[PDB]
Amino acid sequence: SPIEEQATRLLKEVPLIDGHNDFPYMIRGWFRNDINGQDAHLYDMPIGQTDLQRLQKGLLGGQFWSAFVPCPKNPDKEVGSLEALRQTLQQLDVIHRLIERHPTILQFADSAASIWSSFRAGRVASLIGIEGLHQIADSVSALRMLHRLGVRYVTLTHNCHNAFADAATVSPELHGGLSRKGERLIRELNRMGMMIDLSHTSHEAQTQALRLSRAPVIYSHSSIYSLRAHARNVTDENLHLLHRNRGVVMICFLRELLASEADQATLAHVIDHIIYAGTRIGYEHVGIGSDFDGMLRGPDGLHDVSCYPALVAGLLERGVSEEDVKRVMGLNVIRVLEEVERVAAELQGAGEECLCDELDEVWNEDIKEQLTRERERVRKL
Amino acid sequence: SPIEEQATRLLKEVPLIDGHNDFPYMIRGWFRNDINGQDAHLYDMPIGQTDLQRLQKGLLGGQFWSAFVPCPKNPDKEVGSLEALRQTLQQLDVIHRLIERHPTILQFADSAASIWSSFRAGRVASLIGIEGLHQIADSVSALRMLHRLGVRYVTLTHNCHNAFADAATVSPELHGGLSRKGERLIRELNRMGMMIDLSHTSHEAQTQALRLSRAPVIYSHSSIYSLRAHARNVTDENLHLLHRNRGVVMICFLRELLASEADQATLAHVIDHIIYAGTRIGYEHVGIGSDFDGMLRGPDGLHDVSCYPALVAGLLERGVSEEDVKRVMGLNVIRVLEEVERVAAELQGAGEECLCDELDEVWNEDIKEQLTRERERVRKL
Ligand SMILES: [Cl-]
Ligand SMILES: [Cl-]
Ligand code: NI
Ligand code: NI
Ligand code: NI
Ligand code: NI
Repeated sequence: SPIEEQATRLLKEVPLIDGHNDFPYMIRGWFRNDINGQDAHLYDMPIGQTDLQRLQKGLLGGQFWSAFVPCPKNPDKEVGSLEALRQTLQQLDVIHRLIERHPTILQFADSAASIWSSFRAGRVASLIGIEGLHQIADSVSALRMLHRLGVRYVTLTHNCHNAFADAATVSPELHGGLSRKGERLIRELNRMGMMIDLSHTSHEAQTQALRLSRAPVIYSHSSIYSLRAHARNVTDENLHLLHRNRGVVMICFLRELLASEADQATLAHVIDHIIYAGTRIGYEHVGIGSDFDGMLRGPDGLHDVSCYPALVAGLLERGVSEEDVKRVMGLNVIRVLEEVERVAAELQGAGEECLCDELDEVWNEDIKEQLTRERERVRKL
Repeated sequence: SPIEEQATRLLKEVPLIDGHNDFPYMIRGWFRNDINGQDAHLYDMPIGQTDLQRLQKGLLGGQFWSAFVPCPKNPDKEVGSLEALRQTLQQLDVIHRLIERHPTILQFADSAASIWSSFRAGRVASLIGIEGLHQIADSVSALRMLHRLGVRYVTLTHNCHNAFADAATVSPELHGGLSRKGERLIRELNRMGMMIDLSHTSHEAQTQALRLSRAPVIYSHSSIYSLRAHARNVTDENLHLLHRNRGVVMICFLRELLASEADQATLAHVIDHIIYAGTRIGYEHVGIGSDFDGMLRGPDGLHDVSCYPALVAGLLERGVSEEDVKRVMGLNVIRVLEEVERVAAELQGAGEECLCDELDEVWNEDIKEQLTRERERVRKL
């Protein structure tokens, strides 16, 4: 077919960068983060929608691998929050070990330049994101260390309210959008060069974040509200604010978010959602955010990671121009990460002050007086 | 003086690399990790033995900055252990922010090559270590992420027993040296390229670690037992095993470890301890591990970080040859870090399997059967 060869050519010209895949949590469920002597299984998995053979087959250019851990359910809230931080480092560790053990397929990337150099070499550009601010355990210091470990976006919530923002699927509302801490964290996320992700957050939390953010944000895996009304989808109001923010909505393959009856969902619905957003706010603000391995079953035509060439061919079939299809594939999400890094370099270059944690006093006034007296003795030598 | 100009020349030829300084914990005590608009104080501190002006004055070539947090004292042991992990990321964060905010003085280094390139530029080579395995919260995954954040040595204990090894100052003994987990961790530390530190560990834990380790280890801040008997000092038995291991004992300035009466301690005692070790196991296995800012007061002649030229001049005065003085200053600790990296590259290059954590089952057998059934449906398409 001439349309299939056009899709294959496009997939080789520019990287298709997917916004969210929970394959690291499947490794946690199945192998319990023990991948020693499991290459045969990692290439041909007995479960799920992702493995290293099907990842090659679908011609995927890049991937934001999710380092998700569940919302804490412990009665002791201190332990649950701290347990989420330890589990986050376990998931970041298995993502790094997965990339390092398969250097012919996967290559780590943390920037626009590293995505391209990975794509030139024929590798899947492997980026990292965390799915919820419950993962940092109220520590902005920890968040900066997660950035240093290679995390490049942060979903503000999952399916639970935290100290910073409101989740979409939980009622009643706690903060009514962002908290006062959340507003300060937006500045710190812009300063450090962390990409803001607004999937799983409430409509009011999106509206506030889009007006307050100085860098462009993403929806790593969310769909359109007008076509299918759901708390997880993006309203026409927030789509307009995403345009002004210069962000990208990466369309989700979740069957619940594409249609009212889940088993009726298809590839055509995903294309309808991409075209809706591309028509109304332009094709430079739409992306692909599968959420593969965050679901049991996918839509008809997008059952696993090998099906990306069908999506690219489907968009070209509807009359979306090559330049616009390339934008939806990856050029848009590259631009946002590029602009997030430029905004961070500007704010750091202008010596903007970082956000410090609420740290307890460790020394009493007796200890401080001994130390000051001791310093003045050294001055008198 | 001709001996002072000889010391100054040596300090410019090769970097004096100190094994342990707790200036990051002083920033935690004094500023509470909030150094915004505190440059004047960071250059001229009202407390302690370290600041950025005196650091320049002493002509220090490199420094292993301690990311120490105290042993957990909570009745709930789970919270205390997890709290230590969060505090570790806070201390690593303030060390990184300290280095980045003063790029003319400090430059981050994580290898032998990065130490030299930092020293060519006229910067203090800023490395990182953690003072105790209580800091990782029983997570080997976390430890690998600490390595990725720039930690290059790990003290096995502080003043508390942990799941891996016995501390020196605590009785009764728990494991009697290393635990069965501790023995496995030695292999993993050698594999990842993490330098083992045996300061604060019991005599039996040292003996076992020195025989079991495949890479050379250090004592980041410990002194000689024969000259002054203390649980924290190194015995003649362990000094001999350090020679076979090819490690380095970095001599401590703690007044308790140099003499029986603390106020009698001096620079001459530190030189006696260096010469003792250098005479018996050779000068290629001795270093300098001040422990500045881990004490209120230092010895007479080594009151703060500006006093390193007096130590170099003092060694030359006793008749230690220039080549041997250069070894004690930094060449030895560079070699160990170089050999730790070569051993790691060999073991990783020979595909040695990494140590995985005891992770809980998250999915029940019902969830796994749904996933396998779902996979076979996709296979039949
Ligand atoms: Cl699932
Ligand atoms: Cl103190
Ligand atoms: Ni997810
Ligand atoms: Ni999700
Ligand atoms: Ni210390
Ligand atoms: Ni110490």
